[PDB]
Amino acid sequence: IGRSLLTYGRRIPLAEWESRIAEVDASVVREICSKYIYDQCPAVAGYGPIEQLPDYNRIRSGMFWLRF
Amino acid sequence: GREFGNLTRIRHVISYSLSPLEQRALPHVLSKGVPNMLRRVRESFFRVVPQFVVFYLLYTWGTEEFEKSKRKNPAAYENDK
Ligand SMILES: CCCCCCCCCCCCCCCCCC(=O)OC[C@H](COP(=O)([O-])OCC(O)COP(=O)([O-])OC[C@@H](COC(=O)CCCCCCCCCCCCCCCCC)OC(=O)CCCCCCCCCCCCCCCCC)OC(=O)CCCCCCCCCCCCCCCCC
Repeated sequence: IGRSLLTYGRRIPLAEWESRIAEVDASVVREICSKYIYDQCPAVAGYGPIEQLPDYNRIRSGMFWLRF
Repeated sequence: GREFGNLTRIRHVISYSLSPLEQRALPHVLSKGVPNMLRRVRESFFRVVPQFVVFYLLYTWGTEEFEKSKRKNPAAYENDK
């Protein structure tokens, strides 16, 4: 209740969440994942024995496919 | 063998980087790069240049001498008859 009234201005009932969930389909997932993930620059953090953590260019090039 | 998993042992070093698309490729040339090249030339000038100057003097001398050697000597005909 508290978090919702601060963030949304209103309590969202479980029924509305269910109606929102029911609309997703594979096409929606494809679209929105592409809208936020595909060919984007990431933020990376590492701590430990991280010699083998790939170079930043190698990580950036992993955000897209050449066969697409 | 040599592989990015076990090259050496290091502790307590932190690194920071930007992505290439966030920054400029040639950020400051005439305000930083040019003076740096100038000092880089200064630091090596007297270790390289004088040897080549000496080579140049030797070359020119040897050329001049060889070319003198091909001219006729007046005393070779004037001296005795
Ligand atoms: C000579 C001088 C030498 C000295 C010079 C000195 C200086 C040198 C300095 C530089 C040194 C550089 C060293 C090399 C660095 C390599 C880096 C590297 O590998 O990075 C790995 C890099 C890093 O990613 P990763 O972390 O490994 O992740 C892997 C993931 O799977 C990533 O997944 P992904 O989806 O992102 O990428 C995968 C996909 C990405 O690529 C693609 O999907 C396509 C890319 C663009 C299109 C290229 C299509 C080429 C198709 C073949 C040729 C036909 C063209 C059309 C004409 C038809 C004619 C009938 O690539 C592949 O799967 C590899 C093969 C792609 C081509 C498919 C064909 C394979 C058969 C090739 C032989 C064919 C012969 C017969 C041809 C027909 C009859 C004549 O990932 C790669 O896999 C890179 C792929 C590089 C492929 C290069 C292909 C070159 C060969 C082309 C064909 C040549 C024959 C042509 C014959 C004549 C007909 C035209």
